[PDB]
Amino acid sequence: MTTNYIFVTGGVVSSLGKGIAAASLAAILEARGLNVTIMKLDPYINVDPGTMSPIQHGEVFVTEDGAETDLDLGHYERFIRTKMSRRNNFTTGRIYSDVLRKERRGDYLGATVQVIPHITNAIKERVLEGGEGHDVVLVEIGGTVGDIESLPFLEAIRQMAVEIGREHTLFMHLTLVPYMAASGEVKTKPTQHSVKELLSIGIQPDILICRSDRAVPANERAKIALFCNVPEKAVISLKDVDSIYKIPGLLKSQGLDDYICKRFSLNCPEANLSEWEQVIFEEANPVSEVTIGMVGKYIELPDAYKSVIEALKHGGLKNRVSVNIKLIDSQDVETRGVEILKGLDAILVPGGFGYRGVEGMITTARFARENNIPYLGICLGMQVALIDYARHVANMENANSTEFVPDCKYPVVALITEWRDENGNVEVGTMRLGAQQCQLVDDSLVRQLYNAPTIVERHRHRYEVNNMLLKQIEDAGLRVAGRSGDDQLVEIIEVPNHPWFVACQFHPEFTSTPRDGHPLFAGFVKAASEFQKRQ
Amino acid sequence: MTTNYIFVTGGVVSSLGKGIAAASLAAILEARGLNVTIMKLDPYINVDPGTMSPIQHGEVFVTEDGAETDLDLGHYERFIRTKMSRRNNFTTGRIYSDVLRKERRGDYLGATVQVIPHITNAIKERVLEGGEGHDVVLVEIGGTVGDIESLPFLEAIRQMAVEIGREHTLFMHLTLVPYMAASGEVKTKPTQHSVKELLSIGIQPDILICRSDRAVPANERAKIALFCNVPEKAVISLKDVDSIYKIPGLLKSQGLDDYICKRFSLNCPEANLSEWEQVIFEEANPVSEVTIGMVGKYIELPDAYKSVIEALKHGGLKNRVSVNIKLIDSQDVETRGVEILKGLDAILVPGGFGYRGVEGMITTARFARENNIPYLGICLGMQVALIDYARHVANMENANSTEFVPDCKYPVVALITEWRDENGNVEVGTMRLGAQQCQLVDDSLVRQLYNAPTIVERHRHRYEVNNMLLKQIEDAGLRVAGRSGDDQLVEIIEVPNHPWFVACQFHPEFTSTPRDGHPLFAGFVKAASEFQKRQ
Amino acid sequence: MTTNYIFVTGGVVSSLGKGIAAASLAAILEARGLNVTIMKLDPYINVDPGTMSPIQHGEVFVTEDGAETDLDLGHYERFIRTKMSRRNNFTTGRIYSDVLRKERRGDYLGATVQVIPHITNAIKERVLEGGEGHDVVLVEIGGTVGDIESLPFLEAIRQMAVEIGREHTLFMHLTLVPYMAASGEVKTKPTQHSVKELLSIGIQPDILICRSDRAVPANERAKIALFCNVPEKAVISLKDVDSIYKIPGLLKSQGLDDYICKRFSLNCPEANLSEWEQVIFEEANPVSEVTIGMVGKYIELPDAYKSVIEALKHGGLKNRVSVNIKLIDSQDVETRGVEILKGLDAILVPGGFGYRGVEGMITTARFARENNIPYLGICLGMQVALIDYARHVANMENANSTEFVPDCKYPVVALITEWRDENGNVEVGTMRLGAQQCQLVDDSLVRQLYNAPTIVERHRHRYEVNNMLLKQIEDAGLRVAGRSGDDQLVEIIEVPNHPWFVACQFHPEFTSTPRDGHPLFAGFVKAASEFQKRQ
Ligand SMILES: Nc1ccn([C@@H]2O[C@H](COP(=O)(O)OP(=O)(O)OP(=O)(O)O)[C@@H](O)C2(F)F)c(=O)n1
Ligand SMILES: Nc1ccn([C@@H]2O[C@H](COP(=O)(O)OP(=O)(O)OP(=O)(O)O)[C@@H](O)C2(F)F)c(=O)n1
Ligand SMILES: Nc1ccn([C@@H]2O[C@H](COP(=O)(O)OP(=O)(O)OP(=O)(O)O)[C@@H](O)C2(F)F)c(=O)n1
Ligand code: NA
Ligand code: NA
Ligand code: NA
Repeated sequence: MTTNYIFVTGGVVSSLGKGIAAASLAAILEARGLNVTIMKLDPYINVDPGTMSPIQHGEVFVTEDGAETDLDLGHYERFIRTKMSRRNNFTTGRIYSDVLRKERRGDYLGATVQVIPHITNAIKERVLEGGEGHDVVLVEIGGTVGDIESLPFLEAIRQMAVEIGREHTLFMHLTLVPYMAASGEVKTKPTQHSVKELLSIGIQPDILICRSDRAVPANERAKIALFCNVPEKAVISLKDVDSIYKIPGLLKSQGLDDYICKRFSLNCPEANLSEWEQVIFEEANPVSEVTIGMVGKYIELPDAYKSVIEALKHGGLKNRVSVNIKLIDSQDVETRGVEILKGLDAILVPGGFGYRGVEGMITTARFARENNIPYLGICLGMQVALIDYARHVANMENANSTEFVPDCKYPVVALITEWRDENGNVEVGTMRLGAQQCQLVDDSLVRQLYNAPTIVERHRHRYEVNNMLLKQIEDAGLRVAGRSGDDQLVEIIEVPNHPWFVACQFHPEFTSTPRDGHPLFAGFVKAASEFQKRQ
Repeated sequence: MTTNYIFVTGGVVSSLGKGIAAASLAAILEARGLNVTIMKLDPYINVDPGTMSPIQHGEVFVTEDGAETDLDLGHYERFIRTKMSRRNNFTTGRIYSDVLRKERRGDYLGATVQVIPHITNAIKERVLEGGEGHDVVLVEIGGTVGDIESLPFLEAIRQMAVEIGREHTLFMHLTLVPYMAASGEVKTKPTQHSVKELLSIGIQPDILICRSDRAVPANERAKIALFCNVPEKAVISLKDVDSIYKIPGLLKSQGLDDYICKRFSLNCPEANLSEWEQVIFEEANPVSEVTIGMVGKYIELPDAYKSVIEALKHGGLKNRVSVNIKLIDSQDVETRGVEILKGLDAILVPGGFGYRGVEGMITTARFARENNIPYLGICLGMQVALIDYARHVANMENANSTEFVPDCKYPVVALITEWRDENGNVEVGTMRLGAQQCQLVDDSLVRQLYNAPTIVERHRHRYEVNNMLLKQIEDAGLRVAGRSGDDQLVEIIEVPNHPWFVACQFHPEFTSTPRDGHPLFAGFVKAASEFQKRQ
Repeated sequence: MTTNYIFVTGGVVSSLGKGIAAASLAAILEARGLNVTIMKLDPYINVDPGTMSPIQHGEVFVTEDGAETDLDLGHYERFIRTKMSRRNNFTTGRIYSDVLRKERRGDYLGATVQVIPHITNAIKERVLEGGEGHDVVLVEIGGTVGDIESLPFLEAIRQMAVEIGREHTLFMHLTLVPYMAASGEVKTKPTQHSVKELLSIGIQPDILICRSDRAVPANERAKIALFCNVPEKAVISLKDVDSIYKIPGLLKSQGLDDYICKRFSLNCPEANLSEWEQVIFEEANPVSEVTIGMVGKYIELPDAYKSVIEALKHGGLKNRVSVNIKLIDSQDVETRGVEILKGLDAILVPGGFGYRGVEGMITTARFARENNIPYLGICLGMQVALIDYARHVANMENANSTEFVPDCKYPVVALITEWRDENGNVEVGTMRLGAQQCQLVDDSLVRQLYNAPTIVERHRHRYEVNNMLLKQIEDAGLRVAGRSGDDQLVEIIEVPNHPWFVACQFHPEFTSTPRDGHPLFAGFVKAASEFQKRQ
């Protein structure tokens, strides 16, 4: 049984929600019992997003195998239960890096190395590597058709369609159908022009996904069909929705999955979207409303905390609570004080690097601890929680991380190599990425929530809890809730004289989904609801 | 059984021989017992070529039904036995004229008349009119893909393909694969770029006909296939050939007809190209060689006399004579004299309008008559022969046509409505177009050549033989060999004291084919051979 | 005074002679006293041609500074006296390698690295780096407009034109104007379509260079001007020529350099092409004809020996001898013997790597030595000359290079590190690239020819003459003619019991020009003429 490919392209504009559309379609196909996966081809030159700023790119998503990937793989894992790996995301940078190394080494045997066939072959190889052994592979092409950056990807998939054959390949193209106030009509002209552009590259689209701020009526869909060599039933309306969880239903409603199953000769039962219907229901029917403050340094781009924002949303679903997420610049806490943290039912400090706004986060963790306001700290959120406690409870003056103040007396957070005590005494592979097992301390808040002794979560951090200064903070009342490895590194801390205070080193947001939620975020949003009642 | 359409387009350059290629492919399909026709879509604004100079776009071809058409319909009739009519040729001018007519009187009922759907509908309607009731319809699109003028034709046939279905429609695209001396290789890049241009208008070609001055090798055909979404077997080499009669064989040897019959699900036997093999054999195995002078006013563009040139070649085939056609400017006969008519084994004066170079043709007819050199006069060629005899034998000094000298004493050639005698006395559907019956005189040369009392030949002329001055020329020894209609108009004249001197009003070149030849031209070339032997 | 840029692009096909056209125009501009340079932007992914096979790419050209570059820089140095360096040639591979290293390091400070601005900025930087400090910079863009591979280069130079301003930038675009036999006309349609393609990328061409097998007449140039927004005087005909040395004259004849000087506001005297007129004259008026055999392993692509073929041509100019260059596969000498070396007035064995066909070259050097046939050996040509002599005169059985037979008893050629004697005894930065001074032995044939004690030539070789086995070959009659460095490496050898036998380690072909010739190649072709007389 041959692997089938759906090549997903975008026209007219970016910000179409190509990832969500691909993820939603994969959700439908998975709900028909098909083995489905998705991969993201990014046209940027970065070898991977490891070097990309949260404020410019958005969050670096981390897979089980510890790959640093586009945040779209977050969308993928939140819509299908197939696990993403390094094989599900690559950049132009990776491809050119691959080919350059093969070339300098001498693997091409004196050949002229060319965009075709050498760059295109490298792209095709990685697509087959990620795709083979599945029923359907959705291959999302980053960039916009008509731009320079995506042309090698478009040429590569054109070749793949011919080689594999059109019996097992489809081209799905997203376009913008914008509304004009003047005439009160949605416009098909950009779709007409975008399809000609895609054809000029050698690709006849099979399916058109028409993005608009409203439903694309039958007349406009018929016009698109007429001009684009596409049957009317293969022209799909995908309007702006109040919830992305509705998109699987909207696509199924227009028979998109039936068309795909027919084209690929797949006999599978009707999509059971009951789990998505349940999610849509939960979201539309909240009993309470809470305001949770996310206090961090990358707030000028919310996508910097994409998976965190979505994990809070999933916590809301499982408690039937509407979570009003307030983004509060941690630097504003330094400037204007803890008055901007007033009127919050809970507080979350997410991950980050660099000292800018960290003193604000330390002040925020203090305010949360002293006023019994529910707190969740992720990576840097655990660091500022340990610093706050060490500094203000265990009386370790100016206790900090070596990342921020390298020569500080009390480096409560530092690299395993840098570990020292207050007198400068020492003991007799630095970056941690991906899935690692963590042992939960018995009778701990997290042990209850996770409802198991051992959990698996994903790391992306360099700086650890200094084990040499740990005992002095433990004696001062702080509780180690979780540990991992032969080195017994601190994964989770708690403040037990508090309604809900948890802080973890790993990124729990990367394992949270709308359907299965997350124990930690469920507990956090519950505690936020309970706090809101007591006022 | 549904009618099948092959849309024949050209890329890179014009002058690819789109007509000869379509005609040659039609010849193969006809040899497999298929009911095949061809039609030409011309992007020029002329409502028809009736108002076009011969030196402009070539000869005006005339069908049986008296349609003035593109010379390509000459190629069609010389390659298939299916007769051409008005509905096998239309222009942009014709389409716009019909739509404007319908619009001005109010057929469109207050609608905005647009390129789509109104112009494209009109194009499709005329394609179905000429096509339906055949197995395979070849639709030649004039102009080059990428130009403005052919876009409405290309959009129209794109729509037809979708409507009729790809089960019964193919796109056959000719390109130039030019040779570069610098590198000693033929170049596929223009084909690559032309196919992207054709795709950008919404048409994926199914077959590529690669024109070059030599065979397009396997490597180049594979490269074209790789880049153009076309299977290797549908990439056809059409090199420059010494004889166009070989082209059906070249295309068949690459399985083009097999691919078409498979795609259209037509169960028909292998093509028997015996009739074309015979024509090729005749042409390659001549016994004698003759030089025939064609003395006219349009020699600067040979295609002005396309059908006449081919008729002479068909004459050669039937006699196993190799005909060297020497094009001689009739104005050079006026200036330099009969010196340039020496060394000719026969003389042909073809049709034309306007007085420029006519006196040279009259001088030429005289030279051919007085020196007993075989003479064939067509339309104007007959006028100048009558003028010659009237002026130099019947002693009617300054005898001319009213076309050239309206106020001449002896208008031996004039419109029926101008007919007057030498004293200015008179007697008591001006334009004659298409097939008309002609009665042949019992003791005439043509009666024995045609071997029938009545014949059918095609007219395109206004100015007739003046019947009022005819009997005076008849008494001077001129034979009337043929007449027609109620008004007994002179169709053929002969000089009986001469080896071979014939001149007709009609265009015998339009019914001459390479396979069936033509009685008159067969006779004329025989006389040219006989004259050559006697010298 | 601002540096002016002429961006030279190609359309329709490659193999237009973009390099020759750019080089020829630079020659004219240099002849007006302007400081002119040229650079080649190659779209291949190879970081440089160092790793490219001669049989696939052609020769690796070597500049003074020891850069391995496209053979086009050979054309540049043979048309202008400005010296080429690493700065005058770079690939897509170099640009992507630059950007990837900056990115991984962290030079982009967390930015998304994109084709625009990061790849385009890298291209612009290298163009400015090679261009600045000249009056006019010709920037040759490799690939064909309309292809994927050159788009980053085209976008980069589009930006440069806007930034620098159109007062100091011109776009010069080459196209093919092919001849069609059928109509007997050259076709402007590909030029029309190529200019639209270039405009679609954001570039309005200022100058059109029309390549054809004949002159492009005024009517066709006027048609190109009409459709392309280019004045008729900026549409240049560049027909196929029997000599590339004529091209400067043909371009000046059409005022190309006047237009450029006007557009860039350069007041400079009329181009003095006297040196080119002298070269054209010399070439057109040979007194003798010689047949020189070039016996090597890369003969299936003559461009593998591009600069060698041209150096022989320049030798012909300086002696007024027509050099008939016969390419003889050295492997055919192994198969069919020295019978295929019969009827040669001289023999040249050029550079190469690998053992394939080397035994044929050793046999060829023997035949040349024994029969007193003039011999020139370049790099591998010196190796096979030293091997032949050592093996057949000094009686060193199976004497070879360590490159070919690593464990041979007499490694007469080997790396400086590998150097051993016949008993395996040894003495108590391997690749040599670019200009190195060489000391010529007094009373040597080369000392006479070069007419100086010290010469500067360019190296590209790993394997040296083994100094430990040298004395035994010297005693056997062989003469060291040139040496270099502190290690006193053998640069040139001679056989003094021979009319003309020279072999050098360096590549003299890279310093040979049509105007100034080359002492060594002048001497070689002279000796070939003298040998031809004695028969
Ligand atoms: N390839 C094409 C397609 C169409 N048109 C012409 O496009 C014209 C209609 O222009 P509109 O109303 O702006 O476009 P719409 O298609 O209705 O798309 P929208 O949904 O954005 O309104 C017709 O005259 C035409 F003639 F149909 C054209 O000239 N060439
Ligand atoms: N769509 C395309 C197609 C090709 N190429 C690039 O085109 C380059 C080859 O250039 P050539 O030799 O002039 O083209 P050819 O295809 O061999 O066609 P011809 O038969 O006319 O010679 C490759 O580096 C490439 F990379 F393959 C490209 O960049 N984009
Ligand atoms: N952008 C354009 C340009 C031209 N044409 C149409 O192109 C037609 C002429 O077609 P040809 O004779 O093949 O082209 P040529 O320009 O003479 O170029 P060549 O030198 O290759 O012969 C006109 O009817 C037209 F109308 F002028 C067009 O439709 N759109
Ligand atoms: Na509209
Ligand atoms: Na090529
Ligand atoms: Na033309």
